[PDB]
Amino acid sequence: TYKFVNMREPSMDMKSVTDRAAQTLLWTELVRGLGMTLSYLFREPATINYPFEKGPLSPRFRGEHALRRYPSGEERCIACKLCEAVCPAQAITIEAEPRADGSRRTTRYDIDMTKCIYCGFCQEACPVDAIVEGPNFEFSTETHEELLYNKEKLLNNGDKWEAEIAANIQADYLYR
Amino acid sequence: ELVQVLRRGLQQVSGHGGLRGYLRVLFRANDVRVGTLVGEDKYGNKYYEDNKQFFGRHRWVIYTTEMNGRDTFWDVDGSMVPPEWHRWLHCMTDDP
Amino acid sequence: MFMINILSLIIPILLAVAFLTLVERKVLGYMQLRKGPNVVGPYGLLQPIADALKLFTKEPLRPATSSISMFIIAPILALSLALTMWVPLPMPYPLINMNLGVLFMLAMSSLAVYSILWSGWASNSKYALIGALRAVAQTISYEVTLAIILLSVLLMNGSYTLSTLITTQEHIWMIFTSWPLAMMWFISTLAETNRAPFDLTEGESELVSGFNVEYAAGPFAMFFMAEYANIIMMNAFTAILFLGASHDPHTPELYTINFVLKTLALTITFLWIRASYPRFRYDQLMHLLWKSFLPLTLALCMWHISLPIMTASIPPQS
Amino acid sequence: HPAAHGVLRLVMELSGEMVRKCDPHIGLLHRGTEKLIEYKTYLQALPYFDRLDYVSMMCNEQAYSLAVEKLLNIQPPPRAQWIRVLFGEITRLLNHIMAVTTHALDIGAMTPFFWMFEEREKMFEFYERVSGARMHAAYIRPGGVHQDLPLGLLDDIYEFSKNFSFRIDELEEMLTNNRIWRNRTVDIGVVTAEDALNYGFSGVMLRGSGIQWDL
Amino acid sequence: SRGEYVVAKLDDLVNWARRSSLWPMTFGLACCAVEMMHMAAPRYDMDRFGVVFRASPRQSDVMIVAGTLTNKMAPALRKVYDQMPEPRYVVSMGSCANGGGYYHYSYSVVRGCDRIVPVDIYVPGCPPTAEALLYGILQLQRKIKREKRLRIWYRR
Amino acid sequence: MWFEILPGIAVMAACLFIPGMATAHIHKFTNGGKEKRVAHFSYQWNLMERDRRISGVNRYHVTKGLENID
Amino acid sequence: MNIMLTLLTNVTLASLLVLIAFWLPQLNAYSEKTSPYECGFDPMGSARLPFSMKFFLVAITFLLFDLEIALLLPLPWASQTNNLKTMLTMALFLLILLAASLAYEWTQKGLEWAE
Ligand SMILES: CCCCCCCCCCCCCCCCC[C@@H](O)O[C@H](CO[C@H](O)CCCCCCCCCCCCCCC)COP(=O)(O)OCC[N+](C)(C)C
Ligand SMILES: CCCCCCCCCCCCCCCCC[C@@H](O)O[C@H](CO[C@H](O)CCCCCCCCCCCCCCC)COP(=O)(O)OCC[N+](C)(C)C
Ligand SMILES: CCCCCCCC/C=C\CCCCCCCC(=O)O[C@H](COC(=O)CCCCCCC/C=C/CCCCCCCC)COP(=O)(O)OCCN
Ligand SMILES: CCCCCCCCCCC1=C(C)C(=O)C(OC)=C(OC)C1=O
Ligand code: SF4
Ligand code: SF4
Ligand code: SF4
Repeated sequence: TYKFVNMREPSMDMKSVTDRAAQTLLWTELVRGLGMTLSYLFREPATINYPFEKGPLSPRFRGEHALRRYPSGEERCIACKLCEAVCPAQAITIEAEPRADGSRRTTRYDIDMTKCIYCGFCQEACPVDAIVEGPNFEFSTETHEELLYNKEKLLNNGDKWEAEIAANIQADYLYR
Repeated sequence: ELVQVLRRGLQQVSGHGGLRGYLRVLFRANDVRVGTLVGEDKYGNKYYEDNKQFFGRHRWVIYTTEMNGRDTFWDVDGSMVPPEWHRWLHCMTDDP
Repeated sequence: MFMINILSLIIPILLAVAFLTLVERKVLGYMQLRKGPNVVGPYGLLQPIADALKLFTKEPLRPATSSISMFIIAPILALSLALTMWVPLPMPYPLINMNLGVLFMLAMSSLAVYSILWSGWASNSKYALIGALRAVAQTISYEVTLAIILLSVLLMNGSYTLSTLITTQEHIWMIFTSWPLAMMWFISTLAETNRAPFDLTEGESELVSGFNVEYAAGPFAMFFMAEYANIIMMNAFTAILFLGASHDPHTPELYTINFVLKTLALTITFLWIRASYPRFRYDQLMHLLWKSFLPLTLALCMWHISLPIMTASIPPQS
Repeated sequence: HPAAHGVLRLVMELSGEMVRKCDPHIGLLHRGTEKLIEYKTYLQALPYFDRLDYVSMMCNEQAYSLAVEKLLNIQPPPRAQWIRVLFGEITRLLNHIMAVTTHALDIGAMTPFFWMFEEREKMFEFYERVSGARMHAAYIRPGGVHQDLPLGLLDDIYEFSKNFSFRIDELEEMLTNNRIWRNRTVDIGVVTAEDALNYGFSGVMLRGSGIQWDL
Repeated sequence: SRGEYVVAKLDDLVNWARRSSLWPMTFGLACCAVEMMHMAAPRYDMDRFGVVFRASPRQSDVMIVAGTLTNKMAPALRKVYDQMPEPRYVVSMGSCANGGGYYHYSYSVVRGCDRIVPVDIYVPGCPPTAEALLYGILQLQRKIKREKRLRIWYRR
Repeated sequence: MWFEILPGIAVMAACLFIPGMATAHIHKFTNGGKEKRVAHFSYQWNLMERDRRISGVNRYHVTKGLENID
Repeated sequence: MNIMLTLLTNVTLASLLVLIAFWLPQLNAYSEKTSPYECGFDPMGSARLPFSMKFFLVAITFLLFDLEIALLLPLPWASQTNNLKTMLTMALFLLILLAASLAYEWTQKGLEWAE
């Protein structure tokens, strides 16, 4: 089922001919366009006062990565390396060994933030909610090297954003 | 209704703590609206809301003038917002 | 004391031009559901100063293939002519009182095109050459119609003296007698100042930057200053020509305020038109000027020659 | 070049301003995506299709998911299919806004772009609320969608859709009947139905010539 | 010292002028540019900060590399960077420009635009949100504010 | 908003006030305060030259009335 | 005398602005910065090559139509003559011939650009 967009014939009576001639000589549709712009002039603009006002986000927002802890302070990560296997950009590098107490923990956990595509597959693949994409998005640097995150940087990110991260996970975890 | 908007302007002048407060807010945030205070940081940022403004302008923060070590009277950025007020300010929650 | 008057004419025009850019950015923004500059100073009042300081502290470059003499000469000619074309305007008194001010203004307008032409040719780039040839085509399109419209309108004035236009429109605006020509005249001004929808010499979406693509920093700023000054000047000329303010010999400030307000209205109308319309193709501009504007202009010139003789309304001062 | 979309090198032979020959040089954005796909799993390969046509993300996601589901001989659940069609039409709205407004900007009408990009921002908010990404959602996957809709999303979509028609009306008031727009667009780039079929065209480039075809 | 005070004030003035009027080149490569187009959209309105796109490299101040840089395109990017008059700044936007991103291991992709041009700000994301890009430009403004060219000249 | 466009416009208006007003004042300051004479034709110039010659101070705008016919 | 002073002042101000723009900032000129611009690449040919004019006939006609302006400008003064009938006849005749020239070129496809 279809319709035509440009298949209408103008009427040839004297009234229509005079209307079209007056349109040509007096520029009525151009005045209509001017009126549309003038109408927009007196509308309230849609601009927000950044950085004092921020754009709306969601609990599902994928921002800066972070490594989480259990309420006791123990690391959630167990070096299963699922995030490394699933990473479409190979942005994660992991090395592990038994800890001094025999625990299964990482010794290297690096994310190349200039390789990352910020897809969130790593936090889907994680079985213990150890690695997350946080809500932060304002972390521009001045050198390339500052965007090569090691385990200390990610643990600091987790310790710094845990209050917001836990609330977002509490809001979202029943959809996952 | 012109006198009404003029009186609203004078009210915005008077509600910022005098002419000096009006000028401080004009040259610090390029805005002179007045809203109900929601709370304050331990760093000095004050958070205001106004539900009569459209979505995006209904929540805002007046940043502090002195964060951890630097003078932020003019040098402000969005990274100074702590995570809890970050969640409130970006409308990921309806609760301060 | 005459040099003081020259300076009091030229410096405020530049200041006005600088602020005009700010107004256009804000007017365009609010017509596009945004704000425009409102951060650099209160309401963006310091933005033009920042733009000027940035432009005049940046490095200018001489293209390796360019012809240096003409490359340097063209912006000087543009800005000097833009400044010169204000001296015969009665506001309500002119800095220079000429018997033939309209013809002088026409000649200086005709000379102003060569800044664009020589900048485009001396840049020695392909896009600049295309912009210069578009300028040639634009002049060929609009020149004769503009001149004949001026002649037909001034047939009711009695002379080419600009100040006489104040006496001619003492009781009624000339537009009420020549509103058709006025419309055409308005369009001609849009073509004369290379303004949208006839911004073809620059043509950003087609020629990157057109004739001034190779210009940077101060010379580019001078080209911008000249163009905006010409915009304000032509709108002031239109206001004097078609919307005659009543002049009090003992209170000339009333005339000055009226004239300035009318000029600002016409300039804001220019900005509105830029915000409202797409761009012509530069052959379509010539076809519009030669196949629609020229026949009506010739017929109306005939009618305006016959009209004062028919009604016994020939103006004085042979 | 403002009209070259950043990565097109159009070598043109001109006589005056009349175009004698157009030779498009492409590959300035060739990233070797198809070779990269051969080293990824199917789920790992999914996010490449977001970046294929980054004006219509979920439509490419849907095409890839349909291909993989056809090869797997499985069926997505009905609610996933309805969500797919809804977000595909939202994506079509985004793509057509971008196309029409950038076209008008190229001709010279720069105002409707700003009017319609606020609507684009609202649909980006819908994308982010459903997936957490404004553009590269990766939401549509072989088997269905990644997550269910959050509560209240349908109401906001209805609120946007009940007002989008007036924005279309304003754009049409600006462009459709303008004589400058018609002078710039009427009888420009005319292609016949037979030539369009033989040259491999599809979509509007077919339907503009009267060919009654929609997939 | 009077001279130190004078050069400090002049540095302040020139830095304010240069950071309050930042004109980026009309230059984008890939999906990131779309988000850049959303930074000029009414909601964020980059023009309100004094940021205006200009097509000519001679009339521009900032290079925003918004998209993947291929090997076929690198000479053109270097050419239009070289044709920018000084002072000039480069902002690398998105994972592809930062380090290659999703196509890092490709045969035809430059692994980061910093192999071709010096970079002042790196904006992470794939793509960064328009708000994140605005944060990047404001950080670049602060960095320009920290410049002391005339003080360095005076202390030579 | 739109009234936030008004301030810049006002500045422009003030600038555009300066030239004409200045001219008027200057025309009054250098012409005895009485609207600088216009001479488009040689008759007006001859009148001005006669005025200058009979002024007694080489200034056309110094007007001599009936008090000069003793 | 006054117009000469005004012209000298305007030209001097423009030249001083150019001098400031060229002598105040720091210049770093090298061969890549000063090369011609063709949006990413070296131009294939020269910009001094011939550039065809598709509106050449209209350009020539502009020369002839520009002198009708010279002939028609003294009309305000001509309107003050005693024999208004002769003056009106001559002015109308001149405009009629101009219109006939325009019509002749229009009907002979002289206003269409070369392909
Ligand atoms: C007369 C013709 C020749 C001279 C031509 C130029 C004329 C002088 C230029 C006019 C100067 C006015 C500019 C001052 C504006 C500063 C406003 C303020 O914002 O600056 C603050 C502090 O000021 C700056 O640090 C220094 C600028 C002041 C310049 C010093 C005065 C030197 C004047 C000397 C003039 C001599 C000219 C040459 C003589 C030969 C920093 O705040 P900022 O971070 O940005 O904003 C953050 C954005 N927020 C507000 C939204 C959060
Ligand atoms: C708004 C309109 C009004 C403006 C009014 C002012 C007009 C200004 C015109 C242009 C001046 C602005 C330029 C800034 C200062 C001038 C510096 C330059 O012109 O001269 C320098 C002087 O260099 C000379 O070659 C060496 C000096 C020796 C020659 C002088 C001759 C006489 C001096 C002998 C000593 C005894 C004193 C005699 C005088 C009383 C050359 O420096 P250079 O590096 O190339 O160029 C880059 C300049 N930078 C660094 C600022 C970017
Ligand atoms: C009893 C005897 C009385 C004497 C007779 C008086 C009656 C006169 C009746 C006719 C008057 C018509 C005047 C208008 C002249 C030109 C009109 C025209 O037809 O031109 C159009 C085109 O004109 C335009 O569209 C203009 C385009 C540029 C638009 C730029 C902005 C528009 C301006 C908006 C506001 C205008 C304000 C003007 C006055 C301002 C005050 C000075 C022709 O082009 P096309 O439609 O494409 O067709 C050509 C093939 N047939
Ligand atoms: C002035 C209104 C906003 C214009 C912003 C200019 C951005 C320039 C980037 C070039 C570009 C354009 C023009 C463009 O249209 C496009 O879409 C195909 C791109 O790919 C994302 C681009 O990279
Ligand atoms: S967000 Fe995606 S690309 Fe980034 S580390 Fe996680 S899985 Fe890898
Ligand atoms: S972050 Fe999670 S998925 Fe990755 S290695 Fe640690 S426990 Fe395994
Ligand atoms: S970083 Fe991501 S969004 Fe940006 S250009 Fe590369 S693939 Fe596209």
